[PDB]
Amino acid sequence: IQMTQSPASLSVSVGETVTITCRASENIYSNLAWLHQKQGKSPQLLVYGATNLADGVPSRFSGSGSGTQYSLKINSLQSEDFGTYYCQQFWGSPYTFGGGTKLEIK
Amino acid sequence: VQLQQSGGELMKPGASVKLSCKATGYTFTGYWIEWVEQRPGHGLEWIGEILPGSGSTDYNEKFKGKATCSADTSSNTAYMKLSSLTTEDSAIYYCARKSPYAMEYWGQGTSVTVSS
Amino acid sequence: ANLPTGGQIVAGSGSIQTPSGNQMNIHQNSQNMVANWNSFDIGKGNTVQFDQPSSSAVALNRVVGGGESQIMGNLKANGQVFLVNPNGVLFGEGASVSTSGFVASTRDIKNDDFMNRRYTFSGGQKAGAAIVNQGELTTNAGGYIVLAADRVSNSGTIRTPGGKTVLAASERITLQLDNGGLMSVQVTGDVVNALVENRGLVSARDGQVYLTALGRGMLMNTVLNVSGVVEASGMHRQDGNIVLDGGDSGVVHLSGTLQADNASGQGGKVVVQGKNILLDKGSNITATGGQGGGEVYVGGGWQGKDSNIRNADKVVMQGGARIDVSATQQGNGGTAVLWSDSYTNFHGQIGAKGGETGGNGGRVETSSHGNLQAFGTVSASAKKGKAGNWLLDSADITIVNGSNVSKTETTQSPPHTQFAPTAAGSAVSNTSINNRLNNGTSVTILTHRTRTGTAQGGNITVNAAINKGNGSDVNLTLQAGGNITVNNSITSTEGKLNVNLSGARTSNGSITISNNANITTNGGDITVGTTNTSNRVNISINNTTLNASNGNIQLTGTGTDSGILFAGNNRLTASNIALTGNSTSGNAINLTGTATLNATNNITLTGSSTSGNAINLKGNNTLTASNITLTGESTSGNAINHTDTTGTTTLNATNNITMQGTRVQIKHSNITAGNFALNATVAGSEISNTTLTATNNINLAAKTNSASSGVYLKDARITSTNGSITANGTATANGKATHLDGNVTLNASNGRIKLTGNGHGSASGILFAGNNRLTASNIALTGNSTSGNAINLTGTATLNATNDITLTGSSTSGNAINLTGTATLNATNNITLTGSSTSGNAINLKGNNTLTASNITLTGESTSGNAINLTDTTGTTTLNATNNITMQGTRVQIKHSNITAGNFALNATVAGSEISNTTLTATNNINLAAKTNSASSGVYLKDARITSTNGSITANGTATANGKATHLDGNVTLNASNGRIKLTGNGHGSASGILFAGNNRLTASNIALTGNSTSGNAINLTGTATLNATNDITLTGS
Ligand SMILES: *C1O[C@H](CO)[C@@H](O)[C@H](O)[C@H]1O
Ligand SMILES: *C1O[C@H](CO)[C@@H](O)[C@H](O)[C@H]1O
Ligand SMILES: *[C@@H]1O[C@H](CO)[C@@H](O)[C@H](O)[C@H]1O
Ligand SMILES: *[C@@H]1O[C@H](CO)[C@@H](O)[C@H](O)[C@H]1O
Ligand SMILES: *[C@@H]1O[C@H](CO)[C@@H](O)[C@H](O)[C@H]1O
Ligand SMILES: *[C@@H]1O[C@H](CO)[C@@H](O)[C@H](O)[C@H]1O
Ligand SMILES: *[C@@H]1O[C@H](CO)[C@@H](O)[C@H](O)[C@H]1O
Ligand SMILES: *[C@@H]1O[C@H](CO)[C@@H](O)[C@H](O)[C@H]1O
Ligand SMILES: *[C@@H]1O[C@H](CO)[C@@H](O)[C@H](O)[C@H]1O
Ligand SMILES: *[C@@H]1O[C@H](CO)[C@@H](O)[C@H](O)[C@H]1O
Ligand SMILES: *[C@@H]1O[C@H](CO)[C@@H](O)[C@H](O)[C@H]1O
Ligand SMILES: *[C@@H]1O[C@H](CO)[C@@H](O)[C@H](O)[C@H]1O
Ligand SMILES: *[C@@H]1O[C@H](CO)[C@@H](O)[C@H](O)[C@H]1O
Ligand SMILES: *[C@@H]1O[C@H](CO)[C@@H](O)[C@H](O)[C@H]1O
Ligand SMILES: *[C@@H]1O[C@H](CO)[C@@H](O)[C@H](O)[C@H]1O
Ligand SMILES: *[C@@H]1O[C@H](CO)[C@@H](O)[C@H](O)[C@H]1O
Ligand SMILES: *[C@@H]1O[C@H](CO)[C@@H](O)[C@H](O)[C@H]1O
Ligand SMILES: *[C@@H]1O[C@H](CO)[C@@H](O)[C@H](O)[C@H]1O
Ligand SMILES: *[C@@H]1O[C@H](CO)[C@@H](O)[C@H](O)[C@H]1O
Ligand SMILES: *[C@@H]1O[C@H](CO)[C@@H](O)[C@H](O)[C@H]1O
Ligand SMILES: *[C@@H]1O[C@H](CO)[C@@H](O)[C@H](O)[C@H]1O
Ligand SMILES: *[C@@H]1O[C@H](CO)[C@@H](O)[C@H](O)[C@H]1O
Ligand SMILES: *[C@@H]1O[C@H](CO)[C@@H](O)[C@H](O)[C@H]1O
Ligand SMILES: *[C@@H]1O[C@H](CO)[C@@H](O)[C@H](O)[C@H]1O
Ligand SMILES: *[C@@H]1O[C@H](CO)[C@@H](O)[C@H](O)[C@H]1O
Ligand SMILES: *[C@@H]1O[C@H](CO)[C@@H](O)[C@H](O)[C@H]1O
Ligand SMILES: *[C@@H]1O[C@H](CO)[C@@H](O)[C@H](O)[C@H]1O
Ligand SMILES: *[C@@H]1O[C@H](CO)[C@@H](O)[C@H](O)[C@H]1O
Ligand SMILES: *[C@@H]1O[C@H](CO)[C@@H](O)[C@H](O)[C@H]1O
Ligand SMILES: *[C@@H]1O[C@H](CO)[C@@H](O)[C@H](O)[C@H]1O
Ligand SMILES: *[C@@H]1O[C@H](CO)[C@@H](O)[C@H](O)[C@H]1O
Ligand SMILES: *[C@@H]1O[C@H](CO)[C@@H](O)[C@H](O)[C@H]1O
Ligand SMILES: *[C@@H]1O[C@H](CO)[C@@H](O)[C@H](O)[C@H]1O
Ligand SMILES: *[C@@H]1O[C@H](CO)[C@@H](O)[C@H](O)[C@H]1O
Ligand SMILES: *[C@@H]1O[C@H](CO)[C@@H](O)[C@H](O)[C@H]1O
Ligand SMILES: *[C@@H]1O[C@H](CO)[C@@H](O)[C@H](O)[C@H]1O
Ligand SMILES: *[C@@H]1O[C@H](CO)[C@@H](O)[C@H](O)[C@H]1O
Ligand SMILES: *[C@@H]1O[C@H](CO)[C@@H](O)[C@H](O)[C@H]1O
Ligand SMILES: *[C@@H]1O[C@H](CO)[C@@H](O)[C@H](O)[C@H]1O
Repeated sequence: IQMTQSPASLSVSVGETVTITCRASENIYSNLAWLHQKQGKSPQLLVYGATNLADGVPSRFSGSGSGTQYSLKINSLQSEDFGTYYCQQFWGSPYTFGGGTKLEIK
Repeated sequence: VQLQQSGGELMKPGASVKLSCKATGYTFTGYWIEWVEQRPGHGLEWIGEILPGSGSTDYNEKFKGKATCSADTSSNTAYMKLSSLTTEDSAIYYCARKSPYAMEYWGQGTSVTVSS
Repeated sequence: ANLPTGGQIVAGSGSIQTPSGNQMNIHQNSQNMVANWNSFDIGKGNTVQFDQPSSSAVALNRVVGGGESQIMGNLKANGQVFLVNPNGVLFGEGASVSTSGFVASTRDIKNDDFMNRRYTFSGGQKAGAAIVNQGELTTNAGGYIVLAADRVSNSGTIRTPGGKTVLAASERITLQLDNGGLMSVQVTGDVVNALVENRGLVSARDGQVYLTALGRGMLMNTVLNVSGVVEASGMHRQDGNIVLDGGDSGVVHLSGTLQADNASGQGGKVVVQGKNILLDKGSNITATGGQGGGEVYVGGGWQGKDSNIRNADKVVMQGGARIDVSATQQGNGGTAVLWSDSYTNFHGQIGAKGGETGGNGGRVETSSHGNLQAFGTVSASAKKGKAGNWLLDSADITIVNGSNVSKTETTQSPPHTQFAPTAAGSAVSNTSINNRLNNGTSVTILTHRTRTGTAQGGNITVNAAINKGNGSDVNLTLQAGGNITVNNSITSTEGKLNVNLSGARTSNGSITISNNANITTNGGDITVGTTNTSNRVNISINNTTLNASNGNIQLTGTGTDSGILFAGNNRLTASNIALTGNSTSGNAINLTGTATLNATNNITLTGSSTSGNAINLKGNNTLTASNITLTGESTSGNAINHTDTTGTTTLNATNNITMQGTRVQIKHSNITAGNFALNATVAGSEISNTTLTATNNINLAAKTNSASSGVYLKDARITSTNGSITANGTATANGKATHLDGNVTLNASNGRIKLTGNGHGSASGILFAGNNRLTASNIALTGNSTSGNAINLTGTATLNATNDITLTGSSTSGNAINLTGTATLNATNNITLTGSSTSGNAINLKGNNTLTASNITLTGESTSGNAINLTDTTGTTTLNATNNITMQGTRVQIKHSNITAGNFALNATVAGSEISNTTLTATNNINLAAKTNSASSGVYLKDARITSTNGSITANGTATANGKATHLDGNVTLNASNGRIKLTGNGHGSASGILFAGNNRLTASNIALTGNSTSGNAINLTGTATLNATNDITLTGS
């Protein structure tokens, strides 16, 4: 199962709500997790099971999607939310990852 | 819950390594410790999985043979061996505790650099 | 190497061989074989291989010596293997067991039961023996793994795909097998220090996992401890995919991840039961699935009513713990229940979301028969379907502000202190409720009274504000077992919030919305009653605003002293406002403070009070609506009323106001209506000190069955701008059917005024007292009586009609039309007075009565009395007609009057007529006809002044008995200078014809006296008479 995500890099404003999308090459039954890797840190889990957020993650992050088309909506993006986000599937053996998307300050 | 990792290593071509990822604050034998390779230009790729209790493993097909995963349940630490490392195998290797949903609590990663 | 030693076959058939130091082979011939061993050890690298005739064949290995069974190598079989060691069993790291089924047990089994396929394991263990699985135990699909011991511990991996895994600590375990698989397991009997612990991975996809620990003691010790992963994915088995059973003692502690998800179908069922169930911070019981969620029960079934789940005494779910039964793609959310009998501590997250592409939200219950602490997060929203429901259920619920309640979970909390409650009362965080309303989840809160002698009663008290600033339409229902005291507002700044503050079906409490606790729904409905259940829950609202926006408001309740009581300054805004209630002694609806009820469409007030009033409005009540309806009943009191010495009742209905009840006593009111109507059915109605103006018709109906008057108007101003004012009073006792008093003005200039009064017995019909000013296009008074009068105007009245005035009635013993006071009846066109009597007079004008009209018609009948009577020695009657005046009846007596007319004529048919002490001047003719059938005179003139300015004077008397046909006396002047005076007198028997007595001056152009007699004198001149004519004078008769 191949995973593709986009945009590869987004130029966003502070306070803006943005969307990151991810598409699977095969139907993944919601077993799509999202990771957040702050620059200089290891990736952390934000949303698990397509829509369920991990504890410690602010309510501004909201996952969505089904079938093969998933996205992550970030409301009122703050300074601490910049960095690289990844999507990964656990519906396939290679727990493949997307290529990552970076958020940079506009 | 904490997953500290050994530090980085500098290796000569053809050498093998065995890394480290201490597991604490949770039942070590009840979660899978998954090893993921991070490289510039590639992002993240799954490497493999070990269930420390029973020792059952699962590997990425591209990493079969080269990598072996194991664990010491008494010491609550996770080991990974990488054979015949080359220049193109330099990467940050992360260990993470994976429950049925999401590889949570990632460790900091070990930087493995291979050069003459 | 180390292989089992001392093997001896004791039942069944099979051989034991060791072809290599590292390999042992056990070859089975029989269907069931049992062998004893001195020790059953397997060293590292060694294999013990069974060779059985079928996958359903069973080999039993009973250890009869040595110590614990050290299994470290591989054990393989193509059939089932039962290993029994009273010293416990240890499976080390790297070990593997692969059979068609495998049972490990420290409990012995008899050879007779095993050989006869009766798989009962009980007793015979060494105290403290344990089975510890650190390796990988797997079976072929459809197989089973059962570990039976005082202590069971799983540190490795257990896999029984398509079959069953049972980890249990009990005195006896019975396995019911059928055709190679496991059908059922009966686990029974408490043991000392029972413990079942799962640290590794247990997976039974498309099968079942049972974890049972039955302890004898363990007051607060852990008996079931799951810290690893339990997997049982697949179809929704109705018996449970994952079943945890903590028995009747100790605490169940889950820190791992229970799962029963179905990626393509419906999620499974996870049942966690025990005495004390603790869900730790990292737990995540998940029973989700593709086409819809499953079910998760912790401590009990829905509301604890499911007989197949043991109810917990205490359930604690710590912050961080997550239970998810949400749908993941398309389908409805599932069911999640946290139930306890004594204490529930809920701080975690429970999801039951609908699928993103379709399906309704699920349902989550978080409740305790005792102390429920509900502070955590629940989410049962849907992206496309209906909102789900978060259900709370506890003895007495109090809503508090925030989460700062000194909660115990992870800080200053030694293990197991969370089961010792200190937070008395079922405190509920207002933040959690507000977050549920904003996220599309409905909230239902129930309570329930407990046994006599305790304090908790179901009293839901709101001590924190609830708001709904965002999200889709949701409902909020608070149905108390006790009281619904609301001490804070419930508001919504977005979406529709449906508020239902009902009582319990059998509740016997009260609903109070005290201290400024205004309820606003932003378009949702406000319901504070029931509907049809006769639930005696009263409502008391003090200083509260109920603002439904474009929704409806419906309040109901029944009590003893009051039904729905309003005090303070209340406001109600809605599309529809319906207030319904009942009482027995007091007022069913009792508005005592200031209240503004502003409906866009309808306002309905309904109630009933056996001994009190139905609707009682005494304070400053202002009601604005398109339609206002006031209906109620009372046996001893009032139905409706607006009485209050300081308050004013203001009603404003743009289309119609209708009021109904046994007695309606309107007062100090200001009522504006389109079509206003009253209908009083038992004790009449009263309008006092009010102003009533309607655009269209006003219909005031009332019936009185007692002393009170039917339609009683006192100091009232009733006007119809474009319609008519109609009143219809009925009296069945001795009250007045219609009664007017004080300063009453009736104005129907664009319509009609019709007053009807139907009395009975001595009761009169329509009485006009005081000062009554009536103005209309058409004025009509109709009435009936038996012993009383039909129409009786005794005070001062003015009637101004732009066309006609009609007075009609019938009175058996009284007068039909009776005018004894002072009145000015002014009509532009005609005035007609018609009525009937038997013993009394038809028309009796006694006071100062002036009738001015174009035409005046007086008619009636009286069997024994007068038909037309205009007589009084004190008052004067004045008539002023432009055109013809006709007075017809049995007897007409006119005295002390001044009549101006165009034409004038009398027609007496029974007893003649008399004119005395009056002045009668006509422009045209004064034709006076009268027939008498008694001794009375026909046409009798006494001191009459009769003048015709441009016309003639004609009289025609007939005497059929012995009375005088025509008779003049007193000072009579007849002036007909422009016409003729013709007198006719036809008598019979001894009667005379035309008798001239006194002094009669007849002035005319021509005078003629014609008459006939038999034995009497046809013409008899006895007094002074002068006949002055300019042409001829004719006297003839016989
Ligand atoms: C109206 O009726 C009352 C008694 O019914 C009588 O007293 C008044 O004279 C009459 O006008
Ligand atoms: C008597 O009636 C006439 C008209 O009918 C009116 O002009 C006089 O004022 C009133 O007395
Ligand atoms: C099992 O229960 C014990 C209580 O002693 C707890 O410490 C472990 O974390 C859990 O696995
Ligand atoms: C269930 O799994 C999620 C994701 O790994 C974790 O964050 C929760 O704490 C656990 O209960
Ligand atoms: C409900 O919505 C609120 C927004 O106020 C969010 O804070 C909570 O996390 C969610 O449950
Ligand atoms: C609810 O409040 C009543 C008094 O109204 C009290 O008697 C009960 O004990 C309580 O539950
Ligand atoms: C609810 O909580 C409040 C605190 O605001 C307390 O004053 C009331 O007594 C209780 O009912
Ligand atoms: C109840 O909770 C709300 C949060 O919505 C807070 O605003 C009120 O102050 C408290 O009473
Ligand atoms: C929510 O409220 C609506 C009416 O507003 C009712 O139809 C639904 O049954 C209840 O859930
Ligand atoms: C409701 O209030 C009544 C008193 O009106 C009390 O007796 C009950 O205990 C409570 O539920
Ligand atoms: C309702 O609760 C309030 C606290 O807000 C308390 O002060 C009142 O006494 C009770 O009626
Ligand atoms: C309150 O809501 C219930 C349903 O829970 C309905 O039956 C009653 O009619 C309403 O008052
Ligand atoms: C509701 O009714 C109860 C008795 O039924 C009375 O005590 C309360 O005063 C009234 O609000
Ligand atoms: C609700 O409305 C009341 C007036 O009834 C006001 O006093 C409170 O401040 C508001 O919450
Ligand atoms: C009640 O709420 C409505 C919302 O339409 C607002 O128009 C009124 O002003 C407020 O009283
Ligand atoms: C309305 O408010 C007043 C004080 O303003 C209080 O006396 C009444 O009890 C309450 O209904
Ligand atoms: C009042 O009730 C009527 C039913 O007759 C409904 O149509 C209106 O919408 C509500 O305001
Ligand atoms: C109606 O309610 C009031 C409260 O002001 C009480 O005084 C009356 O007794 C009851 O009929
Ligand atoms: C107002 O009330 C009437 C009955 O008079 C009903 O027909 C309409 O539906 C409601 O709006
Ligand atoms: C309860 O309420 C209804 C509606 O007014 C009334 O008809 C019944 O008599 C009373 O019991
Ligand atoms: C209605 O208004 C009057 C005077 O404005 C006041 O006396 C009453 O107390 C109030 O209900
Ligand atoms: C209530 O009012 C509406 C419009 O104002 C009318 O259509 C209904 O007939 C009346 O009941
Ligand atoms: C009745 O209500 C209306 C509101 O439209 C007001 O204009 C009139 O003054 C009142 O009689
Ligand atoms: C209220 O009553 C009147 C009576 O005329 C009717 O016309 C309206 O249609 C009804 O709403
Ligand atoms: C009186 O009743 C009529 C119907 O006849 C209605 O149209 C007007 O609105 C109300 O004043
Ligand atoms: C009074 O009310 C009744 C129904 O009880 C109706 O029949 C009559 O027409 C109205 O006057
Ligand atoms: C109307 O008002 C008067 C005082 O003007 C009072 O005496 C009556 O009782 C009431 O009907
Ligand atoms: C007659 O006068 C009284 C007292 O001024 C007034 O209240 C009534 O409205 C009016 O009919
Ligand atoms: C008024 O009421 C009477 C009964 O008193 C009935 O006969 C008439 O038909 C109605 O107009
Ligand atoms: C009553 O008056 C009207 C004019 O308003 C006339 O049309 C009817 O003939 C009369 O009965
Ligand atoms: C009085 O009685 C008469 C019969 O003479 C009837 O026609 C009227 O309707 C009632 O008021
Ligand atoms: C008719 O009027 C007389 C006075 O003439 C009064 O006494 C009777 O009571 C009433 O019926
Ligand atoms: C009043 O009655 C008379 C008698 O016929 C008629 O001529 C007038 O037209 C009517 O107004
Ligand atoms: C009564 O008076 C009316 C007034 O128009 C006249 O039309 C009739 O001829 C007379 O009988
Ligand atoms: C007419 O009315 C008078 C009252 O003044 C009465 O005395 C006569 O008996 C009756 O005919
Ligand atoms: C009164 O009656 C006469 C005929 O006697 C007629 O000519 C007039 O028109 C009417 O007022
Ligand atoms: C009285 O009657 C005459 C006919 O005799 C008629 O011409 C006049 O108009 C009416 O006043
Ligand atoms: C007098 O009244 C009679 C009826 O009895 C009528 O026939 C004559 O025409 C009228 O003069
Ligand atoms: C008596 O005389 C009148 C004329 O005055 C005539 O109309 C009646 O017909 C006759 O009986």
